[PDB]
Amino acid sequence: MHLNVGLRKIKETVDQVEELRRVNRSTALLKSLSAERERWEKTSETFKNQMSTIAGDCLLSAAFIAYAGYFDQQMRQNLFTTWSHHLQQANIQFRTDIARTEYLSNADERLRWQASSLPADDLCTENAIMLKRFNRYPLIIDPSGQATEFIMNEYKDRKITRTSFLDDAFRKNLESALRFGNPLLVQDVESYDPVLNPVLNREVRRTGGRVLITLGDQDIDLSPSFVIFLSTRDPTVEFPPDLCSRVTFVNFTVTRSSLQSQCLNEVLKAERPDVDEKRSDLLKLQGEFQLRLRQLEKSLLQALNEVKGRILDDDTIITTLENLKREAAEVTRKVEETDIVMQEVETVSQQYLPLSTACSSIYFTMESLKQIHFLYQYSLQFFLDIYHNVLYENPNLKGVTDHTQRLSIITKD
Repeated sequence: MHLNVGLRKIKETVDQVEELRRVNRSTALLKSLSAERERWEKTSETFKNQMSTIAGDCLLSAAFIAYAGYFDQQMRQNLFTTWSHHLQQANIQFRTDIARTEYLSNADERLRWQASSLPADDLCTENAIMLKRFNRYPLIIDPSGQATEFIMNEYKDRKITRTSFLDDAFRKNLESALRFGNPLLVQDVESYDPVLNPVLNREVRRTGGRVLITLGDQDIDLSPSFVIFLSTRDPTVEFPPDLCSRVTFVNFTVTRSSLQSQCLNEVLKAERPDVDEKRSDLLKLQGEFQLRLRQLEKSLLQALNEVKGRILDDDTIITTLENLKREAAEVTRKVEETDIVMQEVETVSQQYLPLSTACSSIYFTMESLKQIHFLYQYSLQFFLDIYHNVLYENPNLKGVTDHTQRLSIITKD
């Protein structure tokens, strides 16, 4: 609607310039305005193309959020490919370039997640997305347990509390959370308590000014702020179909592919932070720089709709048009930077890939070595600490600067 109001004001300016003509100075403003109006019409074109994309993309994102919360990376990708293939068969338009990990997520929320020790990865980013927006309370399957730390850090501001099903005071803690709307996390859900069946079913009772949910033989005033998380560290635990339908699944199981991507990200951030910054900024070239572009465009719209007859000041319009053109040219140059990213940043990724593949193989080997002897139990925290002491606080790297040499020394260590 803002764009249409601007179009009305631009037609008003066209009328003003035609009145001025009724003379080359007015003609120069007229032809400059036509070129700027040309920019406006093409901007209207892409958003009308954005309509089909938003409809189809909402469909695909919804199907990915409600479903696919239990499958691993390969199955998620396969299901996404099948859905997109059928949509293409059905002539439904959907933006192929966009990724599910970013369409449903915001940059500030992403950096809050990173500050909350999110294990940055495709699987983990999607999992955090499904944790942010939901209609049924989630079931976090974290054999590694990093999801528990992520939840504690993210919901620390709202004072989330630790409580398990085996705890006798679990009922008291749940009652307190329902009374005060405090978030709750349950770390053991294999021994499920069916007292949560009404809460999960959201069997609310909006009598008078109170929203009540019947717990056992008692009625408790539900709070909107209340949210409950259920965890099960067992990867092979089974639940009855009632629970499987009542909760949404968000598994943090670390598949070798997921571990490979996580390790590649860790090394790309640890070594060569410039490419990591540009790849993080690869969405800030369309983000932070495009954020400044949108600020410049909105300031241009402000100046254009508060004209009030600015006969004294007319250089502002031309300056704003030139600045918006400069921002767009920077965005295109950063698009070519993304082209070189598919030339060199992806080459940086593929040069750091053999290390990540070996690291995923090493952790799989450790988890397999758990078999031959009951004493050989290792965790993801242990391997990650090995990793962090290999990269950070490594004496074999103080006087080492060459990138390939750094990679070789890092592999050996």
